[PDB]
Amino acid sequence: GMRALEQFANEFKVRRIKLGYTQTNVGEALAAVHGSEFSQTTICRFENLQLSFKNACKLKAILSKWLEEAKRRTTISIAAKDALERHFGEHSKPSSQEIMRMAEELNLEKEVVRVWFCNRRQREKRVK
Amino acid sequence: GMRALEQFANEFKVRRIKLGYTQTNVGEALAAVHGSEFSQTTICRFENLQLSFKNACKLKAILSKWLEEAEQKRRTTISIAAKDALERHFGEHSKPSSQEIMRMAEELNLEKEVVRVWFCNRRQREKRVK
DNA sequence: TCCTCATGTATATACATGAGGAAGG
DNA sequence: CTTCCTCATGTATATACATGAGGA
Repeated sequence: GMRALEQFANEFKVRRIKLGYTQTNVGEALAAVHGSEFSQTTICRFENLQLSFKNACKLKAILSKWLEEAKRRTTISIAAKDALERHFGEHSKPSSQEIMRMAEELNLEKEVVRVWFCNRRQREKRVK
Repeated sequence: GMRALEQFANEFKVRRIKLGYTQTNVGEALAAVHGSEFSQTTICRFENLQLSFKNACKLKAILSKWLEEAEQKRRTTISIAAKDALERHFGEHSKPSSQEIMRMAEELNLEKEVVRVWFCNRRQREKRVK
């Protein structure tokens, strides 16, 4: 069923990260239950649920076996991101206090917002 | 000038493929003669010129010399226009006959196999939960 | 001949990091 | 001493092209 699949893919990611694992580490560690390793891509597809229902469920089993047996990237939402980009056009170099205010309203950490802004600037300076 | 910059990145990608290297291999071969190994990401940024103008000139000096001493899968890049036609056709008829596929290939100058797989993958994504 | 399917390898994208400079006044 | 930049290039994760095995 979809609801237990969605709920699981959500929590698997939560657990995977808290536990220090990289999509590649996990795909490579599955040989302890599966007899073979899965690729980085595969684990991404499962977490993002970019597979067939049949496929995703099969994996949900393998991966669950592994789990009980067993910077950290911050994903910025498609609401925060295109709303940071809306703050950039206004001013592309907010000062110390404003980046803190933005982190506050977006409940993110001062440092991911800071680095996003620095990165957005590098983008402007690129050739193509 | 930049005109020469733009044309080289382009001809670097074509000569890479026709020789047998992948972006990953360029970074490795570029270690045997240059010392340090560049990631795949860097090689990709270069070809796509997703670098600062200065950076792009530095890399070009390195890559320029290597490519000519390099005279001793095979992914296909599908253009933005090719992709535009492809999905227009998809929406008209999702599963083309072998004649049709062969025609779109001749029309876009791609191998019949590339059009074939492009259709299959496109159908396969719509069978996904998300 | 060609599709479906699971899952891979080649690329492109989003988030990081380290060294080295600016200036508080 | 601190605190936020620029800049070349990094790693972790997302995407696009390809494979091979069986339907049948």
